[PDB]
Amino acid sequence: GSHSMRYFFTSVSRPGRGEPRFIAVGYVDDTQFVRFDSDAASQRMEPRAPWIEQEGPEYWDQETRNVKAQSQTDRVDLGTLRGYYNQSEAGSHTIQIMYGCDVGSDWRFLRGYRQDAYDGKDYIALKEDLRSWTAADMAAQTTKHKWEAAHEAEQLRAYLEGTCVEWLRRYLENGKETLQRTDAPKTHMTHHAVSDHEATLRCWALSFYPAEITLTWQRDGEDQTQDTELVETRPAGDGTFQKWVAVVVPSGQEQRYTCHVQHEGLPKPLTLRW
Amino acid sequence: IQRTPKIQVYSRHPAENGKSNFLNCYVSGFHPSDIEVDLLKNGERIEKVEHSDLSFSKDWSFYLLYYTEFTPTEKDEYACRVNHVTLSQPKIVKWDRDM
Amino acid sequence: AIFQSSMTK
Repeated sequence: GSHSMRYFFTSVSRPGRGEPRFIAVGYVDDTQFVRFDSDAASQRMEPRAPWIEQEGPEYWDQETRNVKAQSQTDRVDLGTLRGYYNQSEAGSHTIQIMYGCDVGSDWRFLRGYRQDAYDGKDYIALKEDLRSWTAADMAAQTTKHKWEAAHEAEQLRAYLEGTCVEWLRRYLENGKETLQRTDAPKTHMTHHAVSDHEATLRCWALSFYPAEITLTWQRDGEDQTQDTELVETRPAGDGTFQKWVAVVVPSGQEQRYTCHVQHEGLPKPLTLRW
Repeated sequence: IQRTPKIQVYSRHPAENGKSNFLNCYVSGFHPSDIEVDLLKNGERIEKVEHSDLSFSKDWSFYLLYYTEFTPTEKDEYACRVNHVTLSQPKIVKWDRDM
Repeated sequence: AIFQSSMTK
């Protein structure tokens, strides 16, 4: 199956006093494995998954050094972008960065990507070919021209197509007991009387991994969206995820309705019926 | 440039009285990232509450998970209190064990 | 491992 390694960075300027708050997190698929918090006491990149603790002190030195350099770059960028947008020094502003790479079912490079944002809006994004940037406005246009004219412009592409893939493969092998294990959803249906003539059927999917899942209601074999409710997928806290979908049906007609569950861990989709 | 947080209050495992469990408050879809989240037991803030590391979704909106170990009973009532720049008053969402 | 050559905006 497909796999991904992604890094998320958030820098929030702190007018009034001090340096911006900087938080970085690293994911392999839906598993967080590293973090960095400027407000934490260690001032080190920290493990958040057991399989990354196998790495020696040289890895943690390298990751701490590079993540600190990234934080400094984002702090500089916060001041530069404040100047770009003619904003006052009194307000707080936020820069967000996500980049990563995907390997396909063939365990070879499939995709690379990087997106940068300012104050919750698109700023600049790498194109699919990894050879040029897309700028949302004129300030980002300035950044785009500077980056594309630079001698070291190629470095990010070389990272996404190469180094990123090699580290992802290494992480997948080291943490294969969990990273390459799919947890199929544990499903059940509940029934709640809403009135003398109507009832609510709720289809539960619990403790599944990865997060991607599709829950659908069908009436007599036809997809139904009316009179349904669908909560956002949420984390259980133990690394797995939860979701449910509900439908309001006439009392006595519950057998007409089926809940259909699609997930990576199911060889065939599940069908639940009351 | 300001999106209000969606809130879900739920248990990690099916709730049974007298059985240890985990109470979760999942806040998502908000911007900016500064937020205040408390878990309340009968209106009292729970001190030993942990939270996940800050991340964001495709639309740049942030999400956080706050959680605490807890043992549900029939009388104890649990809730999540969230304050954000988009909220005039703190939003309190009560835990519904069926959601 | 993270990227180590981000350029300033």
